[PDB]
Amino acid sequence: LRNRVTDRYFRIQEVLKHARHFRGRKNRCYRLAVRTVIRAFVKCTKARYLKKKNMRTLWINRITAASQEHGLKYPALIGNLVKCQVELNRKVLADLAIYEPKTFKSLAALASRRRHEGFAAALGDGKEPEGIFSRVVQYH
Amino acid sequence: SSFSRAPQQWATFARIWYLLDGKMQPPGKLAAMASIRLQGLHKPVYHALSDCGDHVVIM
Amino acid sequence: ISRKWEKKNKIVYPPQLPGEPRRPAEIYHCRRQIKYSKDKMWYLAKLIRGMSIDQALAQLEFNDKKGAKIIKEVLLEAQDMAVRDHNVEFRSNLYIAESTSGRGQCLKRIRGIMEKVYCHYFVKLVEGPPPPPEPPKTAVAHAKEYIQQLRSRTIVHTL
RNA sequence: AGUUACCCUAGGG
RNA sequence: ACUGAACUCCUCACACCCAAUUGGACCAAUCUAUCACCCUAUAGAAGAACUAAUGUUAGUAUAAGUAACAUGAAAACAUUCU
RNA sequence: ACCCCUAUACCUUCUGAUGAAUUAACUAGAAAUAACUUUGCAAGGAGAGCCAAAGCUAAGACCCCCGAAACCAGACGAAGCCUGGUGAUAGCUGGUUGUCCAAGAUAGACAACUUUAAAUUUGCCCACAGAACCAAAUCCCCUU
Repeated sequence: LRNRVTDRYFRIQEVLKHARHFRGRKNRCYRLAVRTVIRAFVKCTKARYLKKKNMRTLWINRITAASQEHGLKYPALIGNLVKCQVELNRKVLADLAIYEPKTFKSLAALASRRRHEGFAAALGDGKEPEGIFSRVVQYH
Repeated sequence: SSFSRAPQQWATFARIWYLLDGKMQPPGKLAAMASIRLQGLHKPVYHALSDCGDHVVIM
Repeated sequence: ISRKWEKKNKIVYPPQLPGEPRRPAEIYHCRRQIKYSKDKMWYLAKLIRGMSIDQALAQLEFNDKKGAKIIKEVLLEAQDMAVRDHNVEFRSNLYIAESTSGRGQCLKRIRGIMEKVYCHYFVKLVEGPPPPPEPPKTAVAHAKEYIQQLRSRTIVHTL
């Protein structure tokens, strides 16, 4: 055999160091470990999308809870805060719900007032002065 | 605020006993509220692994 | 063939200070190449795993299994070397800290290959009364653990 | 050119 | 109205989701030339890299301590009995 | 740690059943004609022979593994069996071992598509006009 692989403990080790926390023979036997480690790596790569999606779902759940604490609904809160030029994202709104609940109540009241303004604007169609919180700051 | 760590934690994650009268009420509408509060989906602290459900008593 | 268990009796600890607890004696013994399966001798080894030497000897003298006599012989030898070689003043003041069985160099025979099974019995004795068994956890321990679990939870995935 | 219930081998349904 | 993608924007990074095939650049280990001198460099070479071939050999598992196997009786182990 | 959410083992073959207990070792691409690239020298190159209307000389870089029945020759036993021809041959499976970047899949009766490199100039999309007597559209096609 003119030349044969001397450095083969280390390739096996490269795969096996990622399988030490498995169950059964996957943590020891290279042939089974490789399959499971490949699958684990594909899962880890694909879980970044799911991480982001699930974070937004959690934020939306927590904001829904928080706004129902004040009688609002999540659509009302989000939409009517957007209409007040308040570009707060879902993440920050959920931290405000948990940690700064007076600021959240103020934001909920701001959303409610904008929503009532919208209802008044749509009810009395015509030329009537705009709602105070309906006014938009223009940029140029 | 200005609580100690242990009481703050205890206050945040304590479970509240809710009462719901079911007289003349549709069972599904009762069930919606009961399921929401039993899971703890009414709390901004909600996480699926936090074990933050509440007690619901339906009479 | 590895023979570490024999070497484990040649460790010389440094002499102690007067203000230091007395280091209990530690004795290691084994028998090699016993015509018995390690699987069968595992039961006899497990039976005596925290017993005093006297209790273990009593239990083994009344077991019908073949490995009982062999383990009894190993234990008696260990008790002798403990009192004589390892400065254990009382024969009674020993307990089986370790008692395992490993596989030996098994032979292969032609019938149709069949295995003539051998095994090793390993024991470690420690000077002193056997440690008391762990009491079964009460309802108070359970409740305390549950309350701690409840107290250790955090607001997940936020500031 | 027929034939093999003596058929044989690699495959396929 | 809201929810909803790897689409689009956003902060940064951008050569980094196609079979065979082809082209380019690296490259583990080995041997040689010259270096190097706790394990390397530039080159030349080659029996040069394996999660699979009802592959070959060796070790050890599973089935499994499973299937199965064996010694007529008492006794002084002389003997006698069935 | 588990509990929650997400997640139809892999390989091969189909347009999208096969094999594998596990570990260790072993185990599978061999041809420089032309062309291309890089040098040398140059109407000559080459250490005879060979080539030459820029050629010639040199180098580099392309062509796997396992798996019949048979037939023949000579023995050995009572057609069989063995050795040799023999790595026989033909079919049909199966297997063919590091990484990165670039390009890279559907007509058919050798062709089509595909890769690399090179030379040059239009390519695709298309408007009027234009294509037969006995519906969709298509061909052609300047602009853009």
